[PDB]
Amino acid sequence: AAPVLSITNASVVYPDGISTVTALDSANVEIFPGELVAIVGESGSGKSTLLSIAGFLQEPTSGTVTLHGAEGLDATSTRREHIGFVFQQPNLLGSLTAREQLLITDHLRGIKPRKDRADELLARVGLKGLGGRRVAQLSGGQRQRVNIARALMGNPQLLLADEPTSALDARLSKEIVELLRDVTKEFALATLMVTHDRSQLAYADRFVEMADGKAL
Amino acid sequence: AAPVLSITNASVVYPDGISTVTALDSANVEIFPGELVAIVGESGSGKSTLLSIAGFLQEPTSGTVTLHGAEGLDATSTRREHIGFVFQQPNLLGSLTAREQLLITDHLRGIKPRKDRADELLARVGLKGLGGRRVAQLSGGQRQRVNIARALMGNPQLLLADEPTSALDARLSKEIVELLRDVTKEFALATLMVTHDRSQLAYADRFVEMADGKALQ
Amino acid sequence: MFLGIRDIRAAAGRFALIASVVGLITLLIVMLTGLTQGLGKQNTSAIEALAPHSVVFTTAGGSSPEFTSSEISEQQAERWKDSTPLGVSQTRIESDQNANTTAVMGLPEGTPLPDSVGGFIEQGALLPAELADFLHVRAGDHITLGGATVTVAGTVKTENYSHTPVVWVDTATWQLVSHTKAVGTVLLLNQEPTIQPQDNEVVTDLKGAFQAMPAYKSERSSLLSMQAFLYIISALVTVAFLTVWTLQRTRDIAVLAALGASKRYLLIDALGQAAIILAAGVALGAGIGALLGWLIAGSVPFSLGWVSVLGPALGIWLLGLIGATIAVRNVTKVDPQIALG
Amino acid sequence: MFLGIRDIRAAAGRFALIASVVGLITLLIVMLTGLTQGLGKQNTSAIEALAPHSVVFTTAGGSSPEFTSSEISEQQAERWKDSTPLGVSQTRIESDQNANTTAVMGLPEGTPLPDSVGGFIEQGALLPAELADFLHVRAGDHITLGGATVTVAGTVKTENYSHTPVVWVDTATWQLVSHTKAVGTVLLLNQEPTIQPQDNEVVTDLKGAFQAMPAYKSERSSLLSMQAFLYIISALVTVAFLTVWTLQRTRDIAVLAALGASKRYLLIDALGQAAIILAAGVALGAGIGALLGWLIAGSVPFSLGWVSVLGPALGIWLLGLIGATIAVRNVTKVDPQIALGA
Ligand code: MNR
Repeated sequence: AAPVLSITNASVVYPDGISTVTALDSANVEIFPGELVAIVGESGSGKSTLLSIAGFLQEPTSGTVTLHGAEGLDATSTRREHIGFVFQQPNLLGSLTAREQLLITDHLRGIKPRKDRADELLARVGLKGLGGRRVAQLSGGQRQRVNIARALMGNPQLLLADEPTSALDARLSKEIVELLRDVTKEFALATLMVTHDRSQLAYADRFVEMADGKAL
Repeated sequence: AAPVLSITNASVVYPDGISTVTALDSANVEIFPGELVAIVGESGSGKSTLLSIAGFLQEPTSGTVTLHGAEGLDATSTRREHIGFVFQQPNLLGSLTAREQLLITDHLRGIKPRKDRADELLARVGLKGLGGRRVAQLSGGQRQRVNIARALMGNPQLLLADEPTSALDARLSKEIVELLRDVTKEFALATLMVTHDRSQLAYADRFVEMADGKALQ
Repeated sequence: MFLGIRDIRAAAGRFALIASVVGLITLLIVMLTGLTQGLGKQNTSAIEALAPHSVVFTTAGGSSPEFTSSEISEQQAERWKDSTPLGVSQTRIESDQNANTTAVMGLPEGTPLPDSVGGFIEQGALLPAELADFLHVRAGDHITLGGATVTVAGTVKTENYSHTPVVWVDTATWQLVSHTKAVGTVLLLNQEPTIQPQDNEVVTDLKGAFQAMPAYKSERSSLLSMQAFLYIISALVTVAFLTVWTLQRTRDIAVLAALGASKRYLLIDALGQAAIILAAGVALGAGIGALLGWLIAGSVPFSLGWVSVLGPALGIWLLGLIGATIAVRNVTKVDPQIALG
Repeated sequence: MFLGIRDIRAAAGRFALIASVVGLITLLIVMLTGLTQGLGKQNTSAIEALAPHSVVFTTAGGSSPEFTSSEISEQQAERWKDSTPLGVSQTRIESDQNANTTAVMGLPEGTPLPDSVGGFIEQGALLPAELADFLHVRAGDHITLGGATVTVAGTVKTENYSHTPVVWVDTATWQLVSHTKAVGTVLLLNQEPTIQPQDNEVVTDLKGAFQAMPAYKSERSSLLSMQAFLYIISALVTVAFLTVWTLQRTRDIAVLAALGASKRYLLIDALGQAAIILAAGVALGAGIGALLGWLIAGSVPFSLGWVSVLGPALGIWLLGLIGATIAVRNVTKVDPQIALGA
């Protein structure tokens, strides 16, 4: 009955070239365990900026972000132990195999890589047996599926998806959202999902719409 | 009544890893001078594949794509002489200045780069007296504005725009689509413009809706 | 270190070129190192074997001492107590069957020779074993030494002075062969000198005695400077390659950074990859180096030990690690937002 | 060259590092080149000056001829007619005030010396001027040469044999200094060899006559081998570095490719950039090379001309261009679709 993430009155100001630009403007968002929260809006409204704040990829220029259970930890240490990332591009490391793309997170976390866990999670994403495939043997959907699984390898409490259906057709993109929500429910994850395909709102528990860095 | 571009029954199948994928399935599109043809549809519907086809970046696995006035040329000679690319990301070369982003196209065409034209175009795109700026000193809207200007240096006949408002707030993205329409009309360009922002269709003379690689015609 | 090692597996091509460059440079350095120590022993092995504490010279016009111009008078020998005269000359040796030029060292009769050389100074000339075989001469046969007939007292091993083997003769014979009234060319002191030297005398250490040899300093110096540039070139090559190379990995490093990889982890990965590559190159260079050197040691003077192959090898590898940290410094500044692009 | 040259102007740092590596390697090569040629004349300059066509040696046990072991008996000298006896020895020279070791060459009395050296063979010893200054000996002063007191007949120019200056003497005096009844060690022939040699005799051309010098082959060979490795290292450094570098530009090359730039344009662009980088490095390295060498040539033997600095420099530059084409081969194989996405 406790929130995982709380973004209170946050704003971001990047030096856009010679001038400055307010990317995010007084964002207020709170996610609970088992919620799928979408963030809708046109391209450039501040969706990604809010996501990057939720992942401690940049401190807000004003306002506070609290991930409970990670109080007293620097920004980098917060990402490693509590947050799974589903980047817009699969961001698979070229020289590693499907299973190795889960294991390297175990390694950077300082634990003996778990092959069986990796195989179960790859199977949980419908890639059972494909642990040995390299990136060249993975389709667009398959890489995105390996990406989700990696976010799940460290068993985080915050799952951040950045338009993970942007290069997939209607069929494949539906599957990823169904998968994302199904995993969100099964493992009591708190998930932010940025999306521009409003056809996927039906699978979110709720959603925020954003314009000019202000949420509604 | 005479088209610049004729995409007729064009299909594209890339090797999606082990299998193949029909990324575009029998698309039929035609663009005449003075038209701003928008292509709407969700991300992953086949807009960019149709774009790439239109920009002679890759031949279709089946069906034919014709640009009139440039028949009998290989893929690369067609792009250098009759097409302008407004890439999704500005794709500015890092070591060049704003004006040099345009002049370098003139150099790769074999003509002594004309600085006057490079400044006139920079002004038309509203960047007068900024030709000296380097990319580090250009904001998001400005880089995109240089991109348009570079596409115009060669006086193209086909102007392709790949979601050129993807990283711009509502205010700036209006100016850019206004600039595209205004430049299209003023230079009698044939412009295809892929776009996900359905609020911008108003600026287009026509629009094509797309779903799963098929044009809803 | 996880990603770094498998980057090496999956792209062995790119690394083969750079490791080969490091391997060639280390091979050249190892072979140049062996050659400079070999030439140094070609010039100094005899004097070094005798192991004197100080060495007294004689000069003219207050110039720097030269083994080619120093003479010790009989009075000079009685002045320095606890000291023996060493005569050093080079001249032609001629037998009935063959001939050559050789170095002649003369010491007072009965002085024990170093175990490197063994035996003791006998009446007549003691020939190097290789030299006696060349001339078809046996112990007891007459030979022409510097225009004088001398009896071969026996065979000995070879030590060298100025790229020539040393023929050992009694102080009397050396005077006849070098046509001098002096008792020697220098004075060897094994104990610490307890006398203050004269206007024309000069005390020198064993090292400085080598610098009094004409070819030695002027050729070992040029060879040493060549080695210094080579070590420097290796470091710069690695730094140049590794700066450009680590820039190639920024994207993969950014993904790991976004995932939560610490700065230490990324720095260890990058440095680990360089260390493996540099290790490979240096091992192959020193391996091939020692082999070619051992294969050539018979034709060219080449000293081949463990320290002369692995000393420079470890030096180059450690220079690479220092260079690599310089080149990898920028792995901790990579903004993780590069992955969201 | 448009994109390539401006990459250099705006990011001179990274290119300075690699250009330094090319310059250092050339610097080392230029001085090693000059030093190897300097030592070659340090070993051969005197015999070259005499310029014989063929040279007849004497051997023992059918071994390779050696300057340290040859003597010609006077009848052997009469056999080969139209021949001149050359006596070559090294021994100690001692003046009233100083002494040193030098080479002594002996020829028959009255024979004119080569125009390289000039003068004539006189009874006595003709000294190099620089040696006479060191020894404080004037024309008419007595010197001890190999245990024999002879008067300095005059000064001449300086030639070298086995890292020693050559003192020129008559055949008779050389026999006294070298303690031999032979009339010489070799025979200089200015004409075509028309006499057949005995089993124990061996005729050689001027080049092969240098093999009979002890130090020459075994040290010039080692320097040449060192020089050969250096050229290979240069080629590999450029190939290694330039492959990774062109792989860095894939994105910018793709954009120019996407715009329509021909393959020749991108490849000419790339090699233009490489050629300029390589040119800068070699020029800067070879400049410092000639400078350091001229500054050192007084203390260490170093032969310095235009061909001995620019020959190797031009060779390296051509090696680099061949290497660069091997590295830039993939600039024309880049698909422009890379610009459409990230
Ligand atoms: C001014 C002094 C000298 C300089 C400078 C010099 C410069 C260099 C040099 C520079 C990079 C290298 C490599 C070098 C290497 C050699 N060198 Mn070196 N050398 N070097 C000599 C004086 C000098 N070298 C002398 C003297 C001999 C023997 C002469 C003779 O026997 O006829 C010799 C001979 C040799 C030999 C032959 C050894 C053998 O045959 O056993 C080698 C190898």
